[PDB]
Amino acid sequence: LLLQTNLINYVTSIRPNIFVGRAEGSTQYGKWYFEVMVDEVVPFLTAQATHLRVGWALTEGYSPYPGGGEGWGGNGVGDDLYSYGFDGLHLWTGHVARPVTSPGQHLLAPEDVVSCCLDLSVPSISFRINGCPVQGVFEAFNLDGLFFPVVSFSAGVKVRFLLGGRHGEFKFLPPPGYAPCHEAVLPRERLRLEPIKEYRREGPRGPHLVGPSRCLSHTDFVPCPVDTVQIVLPPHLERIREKLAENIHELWALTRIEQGWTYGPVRDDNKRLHPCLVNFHSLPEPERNYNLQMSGETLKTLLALGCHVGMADEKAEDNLKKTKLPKTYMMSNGYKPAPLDLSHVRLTPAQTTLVDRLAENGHNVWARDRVAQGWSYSAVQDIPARRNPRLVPYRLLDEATKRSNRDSLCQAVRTLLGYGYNIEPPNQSRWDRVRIFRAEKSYTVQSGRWYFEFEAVTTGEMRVGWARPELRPDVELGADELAYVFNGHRGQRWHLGSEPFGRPWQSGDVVGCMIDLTENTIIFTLNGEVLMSDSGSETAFREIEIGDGFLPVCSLGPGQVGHLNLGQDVSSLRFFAICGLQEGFEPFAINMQRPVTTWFSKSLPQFEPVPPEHPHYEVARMDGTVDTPPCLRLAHRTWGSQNSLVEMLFLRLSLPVQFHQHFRCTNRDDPEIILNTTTYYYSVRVFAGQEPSCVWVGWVTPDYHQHDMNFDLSKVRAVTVTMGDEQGNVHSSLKCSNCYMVWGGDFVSPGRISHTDLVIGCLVDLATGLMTFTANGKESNTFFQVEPNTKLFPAVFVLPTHQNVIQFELGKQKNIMPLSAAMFLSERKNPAPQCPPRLEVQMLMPVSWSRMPNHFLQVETRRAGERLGWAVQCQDPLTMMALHIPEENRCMDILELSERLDLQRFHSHTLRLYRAVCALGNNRVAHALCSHVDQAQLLH
Amino acid sequence: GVEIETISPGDGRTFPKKGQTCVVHYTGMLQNGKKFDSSRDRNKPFKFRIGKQEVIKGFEEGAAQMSLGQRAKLTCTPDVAYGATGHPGVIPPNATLIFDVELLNLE
Amino acid sequence: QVQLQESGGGLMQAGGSLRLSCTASGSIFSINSMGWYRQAPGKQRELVATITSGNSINYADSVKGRFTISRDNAKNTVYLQMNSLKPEDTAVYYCNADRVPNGYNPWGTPNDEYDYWGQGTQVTVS
Repeated sequence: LLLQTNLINYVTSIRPNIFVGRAEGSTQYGKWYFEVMVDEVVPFLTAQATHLRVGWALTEGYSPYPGGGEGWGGNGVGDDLYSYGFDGLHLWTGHVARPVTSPGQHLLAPEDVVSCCLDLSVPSISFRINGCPVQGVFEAFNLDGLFFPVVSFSAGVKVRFLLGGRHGEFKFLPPPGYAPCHEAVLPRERLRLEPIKEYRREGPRGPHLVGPSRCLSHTDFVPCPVDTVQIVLPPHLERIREKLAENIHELWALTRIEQGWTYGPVRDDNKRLHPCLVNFHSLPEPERNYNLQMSGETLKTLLALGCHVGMADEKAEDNLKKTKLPKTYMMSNGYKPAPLDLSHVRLTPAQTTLVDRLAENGHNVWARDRVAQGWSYSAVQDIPARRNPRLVPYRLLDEATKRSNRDSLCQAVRTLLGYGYNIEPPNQSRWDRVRIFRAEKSYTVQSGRWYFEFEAVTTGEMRVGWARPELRPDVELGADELAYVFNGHRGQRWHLGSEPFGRPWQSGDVVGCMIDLTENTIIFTLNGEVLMSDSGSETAFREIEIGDGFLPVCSLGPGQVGHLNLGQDVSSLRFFAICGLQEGFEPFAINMQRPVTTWFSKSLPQFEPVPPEHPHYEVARMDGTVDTPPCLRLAHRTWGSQNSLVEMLFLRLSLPVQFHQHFRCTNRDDPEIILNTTTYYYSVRVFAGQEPSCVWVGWVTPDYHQHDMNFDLSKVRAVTVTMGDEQGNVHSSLKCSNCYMVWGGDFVSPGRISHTDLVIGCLVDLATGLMTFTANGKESNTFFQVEPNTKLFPAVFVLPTHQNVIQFELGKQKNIMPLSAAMFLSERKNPAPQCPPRLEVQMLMPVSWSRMPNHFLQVETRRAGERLGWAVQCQDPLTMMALHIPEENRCMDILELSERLDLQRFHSHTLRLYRAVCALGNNRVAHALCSHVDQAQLLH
Repeated sequence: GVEIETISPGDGRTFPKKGQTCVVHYTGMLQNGKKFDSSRDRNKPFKFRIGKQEVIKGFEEGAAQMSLGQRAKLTCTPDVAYGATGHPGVIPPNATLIFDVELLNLE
Repeated sequence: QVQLQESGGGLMQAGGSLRLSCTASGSIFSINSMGWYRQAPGKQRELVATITSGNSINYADSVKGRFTISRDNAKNTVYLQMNSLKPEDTAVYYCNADRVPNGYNPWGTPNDEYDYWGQGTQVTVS
């Protein structure tokens, strides 16, 4: 009931840029293995145990941030259901540490080598240290997404990555069948150490704000070709395809003649002998037939795509000089004809795109049949190992293979042009594309002439301008009345709509934004030249009401970087003297001693209370009667209207129920059972007209941030940590997850719109540790068992398809105590159900604001050489004070209270009470207060 | 009883007998991971004798069980701890304590 | 998927006769020039004489001795007979079929990579 404070460390994370995974028809390998060694560790630096964990991570969900986050902060590997780690004593997953009976049983130390192996066929991650295997293994985890090696660490630790054989050498031999991680590097990119995700970067001029980064998916490695052999083109196959085959034979033999290749009646590659050595290909030859399959397949693919085949002036092709001779041909060969159709008709851009897609399809089909054979991808070719470095999709292929597969198709397309072909060419992810940066709301200005600058390092989609303090993180910049912004990617001024203005920018050009609150004007200057409107007005916007104030704001698209210069140093301000200096405009934050703190829209979904003014949803608190318990009903305001939105809804209750520390076993209702029971009841009623197949009823853990709009019961996170003895037989097997629900369609399958409402009850036991489900008084086959010291929130996921959807009923059954006793200590023995004001329904929200730290960890990474591999080191301490919310089991920065005006007031009154209780010489309580607020916190 | 689990290797073969002073750097928390002692924030090692019973019996037995330079996690039950008495405003009247202790500089 | 099952190349003394039967089972398209590769243990891989549809054989430097290679395209079978065993002829022998005919590809890299490498056998000379 009171916010906690403590000092924590900053923990960062580094990956090796190797993404692996599996799917149906993928070209990747299902077994991997890598090595990390430790050089320097300084324990207990800055009065806190040094963080150091090595393991794997998932691209989809593992997105740590420099702030506090879940738990008490300092999240690393294993503090989420998307990563699994190993610190020396325990295996980390889901922020739970389970000790492992390793041979060494000691924390990570200098001169320690850790080998990690991953199996995707049967999902399993195993670790070993200095050749000694650990007893515990992770199993049965979700295979969605791609896996990459990862290390999390605080300051004062130096490590080296033995990635395969090219970069470092393995201290111990890999287990059989486990490929080194150096083999999974894509042909387009080289090996490079990098952080997982970031919203800023160090640059020459200063910090560069970066936006979202595009990431590959596990389904991007599969080939998806088009069945072109089904389509047949007899009118071309009769004559046109043999004309194409004739010229292909011409070019083929031209290649041999240009090469050292000699003429010989029998094929002798040793003496370079030409098996045919005839100018006109002998048609009965099965090789000539296979060239007929050449032409046939090419025409079939052309017709299968959007191309329209046809003949236009083939007599013109016959009329031009087709028999172009170089007089260098071998005396066995005849006059090799060169049509030279390029001079008559060059390849159009559309034509070269057609060549590109034809080559892409031709490579995709081959990749598909190689996958059918059972080949895989490797950085080094190994024919006996069924590894090919060229079976990646055509998009992932390098340009050398592209041109090698493109040259012959370019010649064929030139022949087609010469013959005269008439071929003619034919919710959650939204937040992951745009990141918004803005200044703190304490810097709002309501008067004067202010100026700041922005630099577009990468030509792309960014929007720079001024915004209101109320500006929401979900909405795009300028889509509402809360932002006057300029988009230089297309040259559009944006405020409650988009209108053309100015011109698009380039890379490296600086745009200066100037606001004049005396004249109510906004001016955008590109490289010192004022951008011009179509009408002929220098002001982008005018007649602007001051209102509550304005703040600088900028938004960046995917893979974009930008340099924002508020103007703390005038010497670093460009074009300010050109425009703004003599016009009475001052740089933003000119006399400020410290740099301006900025806020960014973090994309981590979290549960927030349902606002009372929400236009689409309304929650009613219905009281209890003689035969009905208290209940919270959900309704749709805008149902059955043109301007209505229907989507998946994730709702929970604001208060949790916590299990016992130790599981010590354990009509007219009998009082001994009433005051000796431990089970609790909680029901959900789905109204008539709402499909039972679109509701999920159960419980959730405090760590649930999955906002997938196509939620299925098979998309929930789940892992099993298995601890075995030395002999290998497992003695422990613990399941971990974050969502224990059932599906309403299961009860309705056994049996359109039904009149009867569906009541589903969830029985919980806080002593045994199990929860069961019942439907309409009928026992179900679904049971769940959980570990002690676990707190769960009741929750429902619903797809609204009716005016009235769901009702949270909070009552009691026979010999069963209601949820009020479980939630509240003061009512622990009250059989009468009740709903105090604290109990409330909360909805999942995708985006929220967050505060960027003032200082960041300085991590230095390089490569020592092939003997030592890549090296990572960090040695600068960095701490922060965290504020912890007890019930939600999550913390936040103490400096974030500058905008949270309610928690700040509550904490100030808490401090006042702290002084009051120990006031007037109560030393016995002053001593006790030290365990809550300590000397280090006070000095900090 | 008191349960001892090693964390890092120690010097070994140096166990303080009755009558010496010992300085330790310790961090103590509830069963539910609620930190309430940390000698590092005070930036001074805790000094204690053995045999004077100034510290709780569980802490004394745990400290005497380990060796020099060793880091050990000690789980102390309420029986060998304050237990029912606890501490007003600090410790609940029923809790099991977990203390990480790094014994060093034996004298 | 076309699989080449090859059986033969038994271990006998020098001068013996070895019959190797290779059968390609799979798709009906692109079955030409199905031939033989050899690889000595710890040595480079070489190409043995490869027969093509129409009874055309492409020879190399390792065809020395008494070889005879015949094929039938009705069942995609090859009956390779060796009568000259040499101590340097001990190797793993693989039977490989592909769309490429007479060791030529008018496409380039794609069809070159377009090979159907089946299982192989062991040839040992005392």
